[PDB]
Amino acid sequence: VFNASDTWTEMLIMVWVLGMM
Amino acid sequence: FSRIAYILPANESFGPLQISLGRTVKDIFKFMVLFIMVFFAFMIGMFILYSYYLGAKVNAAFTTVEESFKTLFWSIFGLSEVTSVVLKYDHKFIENIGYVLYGIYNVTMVVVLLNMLIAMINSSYQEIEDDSDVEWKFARSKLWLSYFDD
Amino acid sequence: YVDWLPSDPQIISEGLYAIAVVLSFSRIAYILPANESFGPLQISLGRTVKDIFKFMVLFIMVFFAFMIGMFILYSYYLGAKVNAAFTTVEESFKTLFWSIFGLSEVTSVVLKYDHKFIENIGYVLYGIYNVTMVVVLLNMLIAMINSSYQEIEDDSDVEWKFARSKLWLSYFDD
Repeated sequence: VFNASDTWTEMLIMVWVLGMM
Repeated sequence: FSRIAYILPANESFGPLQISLGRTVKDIFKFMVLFIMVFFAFMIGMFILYSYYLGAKVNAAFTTVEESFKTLFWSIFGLSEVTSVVLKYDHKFIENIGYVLYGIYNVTMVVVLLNMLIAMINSSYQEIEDDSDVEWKFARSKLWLSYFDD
Repeated sequence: YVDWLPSDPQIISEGLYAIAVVLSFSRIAYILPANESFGPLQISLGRTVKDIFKFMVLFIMVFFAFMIGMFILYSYYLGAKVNAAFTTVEESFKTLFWSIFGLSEVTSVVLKYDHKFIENIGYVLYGIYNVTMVVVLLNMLIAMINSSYQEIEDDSDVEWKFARSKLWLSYFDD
């Protein structure tokens, strides 16, 4: 949600979903 | 004007009405909590989808969070229109994504939640019977018992 | 190297991102039944979904049946109706889906060429679809759900206990 409204956040979300997988 | 409920249950043919009203309100509280959960879930996705279209839709739709709340609230009653999904830039892919998302929200949320509510209310009714008179008597007892002391 | 497109991977990325967001926000059902006042709710929800699956299959059967006829009726009217209605299959799906909720309009049947006969045929067909499908299928669904409820009673606590048991039993081993 924080990334939704107005680079680091993108990579953090990617790392989180990689951990889920 | 809504505060009249104090002097309503003293009468005969109106007590059980009020009592079952309160009962069903207390029951549908939890269904309201789950429905706002799914509402939030759909509305965040809908605000992220059309976040980068300022002035590209037909109507003033899906531009800010306040407008998303407006449309997703007023569509529960059939008062909002489907034309709130059409675009002006071609981008046919995003257009189909939005049609699909809006439709699936509509069907799922509205239909399944309504049928759950009514079937579970008939459930919660069919188990408790014949004591509505008792509950109305208890309420009316509290009512004209509070007038004695001072 | 130096010193807005029709089909760009950026828009596709955003569009898939939206579906992924909605799915992850819907994934909260794992940590829902652990609480007290919320288990039986989820359990009856799953039960009614599994029940209405078959009603959905029959409803899409009749939907297909009506929509093929409606696409054959106005197949030879390209630019003759009032609105952009009943011209291609995608548009037929659109109107027949969005009329289930009262969001589609009746003016999606009026023509511009006179052909009064085909106009009445279309009004009759659209009306009879509306009445039959919507009303009879909804009343069947609700009466049969109250049926499937009235036979099974007092074990909702049991089912919620079984679900919650699976839930915090999966946390022990590893």
